[PDB]
Amino acid sequence: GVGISTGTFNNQTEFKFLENGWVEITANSSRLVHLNMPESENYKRVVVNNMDKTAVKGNMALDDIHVEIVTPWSLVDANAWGVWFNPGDWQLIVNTMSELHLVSFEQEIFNVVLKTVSESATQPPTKVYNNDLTASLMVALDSNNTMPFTPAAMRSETLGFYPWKPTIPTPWRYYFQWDRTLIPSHTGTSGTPTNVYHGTDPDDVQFYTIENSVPVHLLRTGDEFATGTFFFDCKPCRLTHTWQTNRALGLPPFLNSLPQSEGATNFGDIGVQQDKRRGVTQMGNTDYITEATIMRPAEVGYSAPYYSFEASTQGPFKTPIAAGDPRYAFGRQHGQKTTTTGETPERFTYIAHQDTGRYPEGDWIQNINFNLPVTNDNVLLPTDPIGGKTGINYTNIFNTYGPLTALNNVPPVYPNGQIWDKEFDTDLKPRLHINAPFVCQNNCPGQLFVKVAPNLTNQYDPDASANMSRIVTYSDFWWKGKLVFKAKLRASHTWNPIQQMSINVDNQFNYVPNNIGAMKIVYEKSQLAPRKLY
Amino acid sequence: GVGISTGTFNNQTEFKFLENGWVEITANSSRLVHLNMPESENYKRVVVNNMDKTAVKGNMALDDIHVEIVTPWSLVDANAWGVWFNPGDWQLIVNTMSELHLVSFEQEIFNVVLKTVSESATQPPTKVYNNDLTASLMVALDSNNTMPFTPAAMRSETLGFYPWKPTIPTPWRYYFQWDRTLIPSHTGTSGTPTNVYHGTDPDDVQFYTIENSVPVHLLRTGDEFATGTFFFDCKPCRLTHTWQTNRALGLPPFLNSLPQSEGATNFGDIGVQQDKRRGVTQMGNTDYITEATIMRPAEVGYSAPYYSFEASTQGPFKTPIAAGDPRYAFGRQHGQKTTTTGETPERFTYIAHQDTGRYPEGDWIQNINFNLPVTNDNVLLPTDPIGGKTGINYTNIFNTYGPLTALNNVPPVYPNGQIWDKEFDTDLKPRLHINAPFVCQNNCPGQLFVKVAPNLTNQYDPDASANMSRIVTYSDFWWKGKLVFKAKLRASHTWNPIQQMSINVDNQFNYVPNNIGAMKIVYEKSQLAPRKLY
Amino acid sequence: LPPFLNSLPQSEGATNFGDIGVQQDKRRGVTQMGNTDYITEATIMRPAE
Amino acid sequence: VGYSAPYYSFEASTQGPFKTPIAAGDPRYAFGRQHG
Amino acid sequence: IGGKTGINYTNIFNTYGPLTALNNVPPVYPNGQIWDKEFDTDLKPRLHINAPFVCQNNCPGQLFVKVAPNLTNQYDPDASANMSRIVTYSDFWWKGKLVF
Amino acid sequence: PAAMRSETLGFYPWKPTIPTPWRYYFQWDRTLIPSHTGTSGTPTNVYHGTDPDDVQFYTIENSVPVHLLRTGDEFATGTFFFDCKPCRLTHTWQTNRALG
Amino acid sequence: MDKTAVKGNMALDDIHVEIVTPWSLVDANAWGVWFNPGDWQLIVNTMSEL
Repeated sequence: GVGISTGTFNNQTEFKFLENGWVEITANSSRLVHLNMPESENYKRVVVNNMDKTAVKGNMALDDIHVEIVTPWSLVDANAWGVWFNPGDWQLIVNTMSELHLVSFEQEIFNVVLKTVSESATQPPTKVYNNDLTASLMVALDSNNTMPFTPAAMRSETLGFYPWKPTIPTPWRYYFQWDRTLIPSHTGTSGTPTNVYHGTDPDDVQFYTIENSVPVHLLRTGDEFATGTFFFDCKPCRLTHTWQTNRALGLPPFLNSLPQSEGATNFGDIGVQQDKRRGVTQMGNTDYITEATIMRPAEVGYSAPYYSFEASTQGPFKTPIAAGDPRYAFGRQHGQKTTTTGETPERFTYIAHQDTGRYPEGDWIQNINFNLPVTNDNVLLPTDPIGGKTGINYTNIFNTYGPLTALNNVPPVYPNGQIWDKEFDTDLKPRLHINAPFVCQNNCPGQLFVKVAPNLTNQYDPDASANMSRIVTYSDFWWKGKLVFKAKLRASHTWNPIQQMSINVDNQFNYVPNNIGAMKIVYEKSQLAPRKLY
Repeated sequence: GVGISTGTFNNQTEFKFLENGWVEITANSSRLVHLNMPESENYKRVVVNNMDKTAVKGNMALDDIHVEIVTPWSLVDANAWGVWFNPGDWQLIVNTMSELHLVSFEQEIFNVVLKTVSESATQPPTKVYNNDLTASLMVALDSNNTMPFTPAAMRSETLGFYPWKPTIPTPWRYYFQWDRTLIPSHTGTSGTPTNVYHGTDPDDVQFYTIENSVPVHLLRTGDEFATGTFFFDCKPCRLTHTWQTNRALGLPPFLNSLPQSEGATNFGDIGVQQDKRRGVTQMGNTDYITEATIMRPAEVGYSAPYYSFEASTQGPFKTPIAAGDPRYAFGRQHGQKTTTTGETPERFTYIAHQDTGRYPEGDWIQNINFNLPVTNDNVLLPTDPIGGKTGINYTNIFNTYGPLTALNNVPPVYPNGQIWDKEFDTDLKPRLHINAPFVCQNNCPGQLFVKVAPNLTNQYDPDASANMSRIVTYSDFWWKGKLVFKAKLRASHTWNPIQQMSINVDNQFNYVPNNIGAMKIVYEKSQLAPRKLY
Repeated sequence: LPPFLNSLPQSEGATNFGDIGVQQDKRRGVTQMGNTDYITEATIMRPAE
Repeated sequence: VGYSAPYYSFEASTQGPFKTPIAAGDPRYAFGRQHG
Repeated sequence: IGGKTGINYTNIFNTYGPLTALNNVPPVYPNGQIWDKEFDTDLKPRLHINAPFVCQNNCPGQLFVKVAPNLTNQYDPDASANMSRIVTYSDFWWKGKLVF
Repeated sequence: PAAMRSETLGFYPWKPTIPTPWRYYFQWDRTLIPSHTGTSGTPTNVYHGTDPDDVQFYTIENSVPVHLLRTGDEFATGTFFFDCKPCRLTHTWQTNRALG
Repeated sequence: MDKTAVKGNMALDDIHVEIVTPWSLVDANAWGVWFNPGDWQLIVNTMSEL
């Protein structure tokens, strides 16, 4: 079946309007993947140590020591908005829909090709490329999710973001258990602190192998491989933002005095002594009913320790937060001006709100007796130092998460954000994930692994440390996916128009190529349109 | 039926999504109309003369002389976008739809009320208002369009634009035939030019009366009046704009030389001698194939005489144009800051494009022999004077309308634009109307006329020039309409996002009221989204 | 729709004209002359020609 | 039968000048080798 | 006109109107175009100067060809470089049928 | 249409031909003011740039399904039926001076 | 511009912008692609409308 294609190229996205403001978005995405022979046909357990870095009292956060099992397989990840939608599409989705539902997903590998490089060592010397018509491309689709979940979006290693630009899969590797101790220290810290990699705990050792836990298919040119259709089990993602804070929840105080002429200084006036007002308060002490005192239903948002690093058996790690900022570093293949030189990533900090965010500088604590103006001794301000440290206040320690905490889930981040994420297999689970807006609880699509089957030479001896020598082979194959969403059309509820993504005299050139054909994909806001929270 | 309401107030707009990217927009609009007794119960033929103004050699365009028949009836006009949609709605329609179809229209008059004012001439003196429970409000709906078509949008005299602000109908009046001569003159013109109103031509006299050609209903409080549903016969209005001009129609010339490094000065190069190129030209003379010479299918847009005033039996009038600018003057009730003082209208010049527009300064004409660089004697430029006038060039006279003229229809102008317009009853008709995007050819909704029936006093004598004296009466009544459109949802066809109406840190306050409750409705662009013309 | 006359005649007479009663540049209505604020019977916008 | 139009008239719009097209009676065809 | 020695009213002149009769473009063998797509404007040209046949609503779709990228063993998406590919080219037969 | 730049398929059955590189216009602003040999001072001639509102970057990959044909493969279009008026192969000669 | 910069060389204006695609177009829209001289004679000589 050499002279016959086994698939079709399709990179169109279709919006099929169903019944009652609900539409069905079908994002088709296909690409040409380039894959090289494994640098090593073996599984390696590799340790990464960098104490020297962390050895510098004050450089703890720069800790990279970990252990990973390097597999001879590559992973074809497409989990990132940039892989399915282009700027124009994102505008549409983001501007006219009000919520998105992730529905199904399927992939296929067609028109497989395997070539061979001959080093025609003549003069220059030359180099030749030929077709190995009988060579095979190994494919494995871990449907039962046996293998560790390794989303490539976290290291900006997904498939390209341009339909017309060949891409490639990423070398697959996963974490291996290890013990490590690193004790905090600042510039002044005396003597060498404790910084040591202890090793591996036998009881947590898990050496995974694809061969052993997943059936492998060998695809020759004539062959093709197709995944079935997976249907997710995720909650709907919203494309609306709330803005209210406890200070804007409920019936505003009745103004007994209203302005009588336009004017920035023409304010209205409640017109009632702060301690002779009616209403509800949760302060059994005072008779003071103020906008900061009046009782609200619950609390929109919470406060958490900032730049807090906790430690467990593998080392320190930043205490994650649900507030509002992700920082995305990437490049060339996923945005970053294509013609850009050097090897410095491009990046952005997607800022998302005032929906649950906090201004620490505005926080403060007072003595139960109240008694204002409050005395310095009865107030702990975000200015008074903790532990004697000049740069540490109670807020860095503070946590106001509790039974009344209201909160929203992560918004979509085009085009660098991950789309769906697998849930933790713990008995109690995170009320949300910080990395993706969609989390398949029970079932998530299985990972797809590719690998160029070993093209041996006439000389091969299993019983020899040597290192099998094989014909230089590589494979190019097309990949095609289909991600289906279900979305609801938004409606206008206010008299005033609203936030909409548009092209300006300023963005204009972030959506077109240049005289050299350089390109780039700029990030974009996703939940632009207020929604009444209460 | 005095103590019982006869209608419901509804000012909601509903979008009902049907099948296949088509939605049904139902704009409901109801309002409280205030109506006063006729200043005169009679029909008057009134002449308006202002020669003194036009008598000033050079002030011809300021000619207002006309004759009109003043009727004792008021007209309830709702034909203007501002009456049916608010800013938020217009954004939705304009941003997500790709074409609009005017479908049906119906009105109703309910909860009629008639009051009487008593001048309690005590001290101040006082004033009293009472209910005339047996008084009637006269209503007439000219279904057969017997009466002259007088759209109130042309003089900014529609119903209000705010649901919560009582409005009023406009005194109805229509043109009466008259003869008038006014001869052009400029400041220097010598002797008094000819400026005279000749009178009326018996053969064109048409004195229209509602009583005589329309059935009138008398509505007392308990009564209510409802129009049936009219279905228009109009072409679809587009919500997309084209941008191509003959210079951008077709296969661009093949560049034999392309840039090799980014750079504003790194241009591509056709790479072929202008007279040794292949292609098609409509210039049988030259061998010059240039972007301004190469042959295009037809012509996008045309050129017409500018600030041309033509004259017919009623006087001078500006020669109308289909190009791209309307100027809208209005106020208080239809936009203009509500609290604004004085009596100076608010206004704007809706600029709409580069779709068919022309830059006269760029036009020029040359001798058939061609022969360039062209000699002054073989070129008439938009600079060389015509008729000796320093400020007149051939372009002011010029007209390039013909068999190849491509062209689009008027876009919607929110909120001051008229919605539909009646077609001329001439054997040959305008390929379009400059005042509205929708033109019912055969059938247009009939005009609705209101009038407070005469509340006579005990003293009334028909046979006396006097002037019937009647009890001071006035009526308030609610009006409610329903305009239905059918629209298609737009799709993304380019890789780049597109123009979208949005709220900025700049418009923000054009969509909210002030501390005094002042309000205003700012105009907005309607066909924002390119469409491939060819 | 003819312009609304704010002043109407009060006695028969060939010279008893009505009067729009509004400054030519402070009137409301539609014009196709993006320059001026002059809305005159020769300036006001008409459907077609 | 027929009409008269401005000759060697170039009009201008947002992309530049362009010859005012005509319906009269002449097209000029430049080509080569592969098409004659 | 305008003082120009080489400009007369005719160069300005236009006598197109309600009584203008006129015919469409004739076929030009063998260099003329056959059919042309109509402008998507609300008002359209009474004719096209480039072809005698104009499909109003529907015109045949354009056919685009392109040699798929024949990569070499060395290819790196994340590099400004400029993908290097094996020099490839294609020959193929085309066959059409136009019916009048 | 490639006929406007004489870039169609060959005209001889027995002579291999080739397709043309596809390219299309992109919106741009440009001013050029008329002038004749005598015109004084440098006239206005400038390319202003691109208007964001008329930007349309088209991609085949993104808006058309692509087929990959290997030797053994073949591709066929269906039959399109035009909607055009008849073209005449007759000429009229009368002018107002010969009517009636 | 240099070309058009020559007062009197306006018609020789070529400035434009184009998007160069990596695709080629197979155009057959031209009489010469479908009929040869002999055929054109026949059509043109004996038919009255096409």
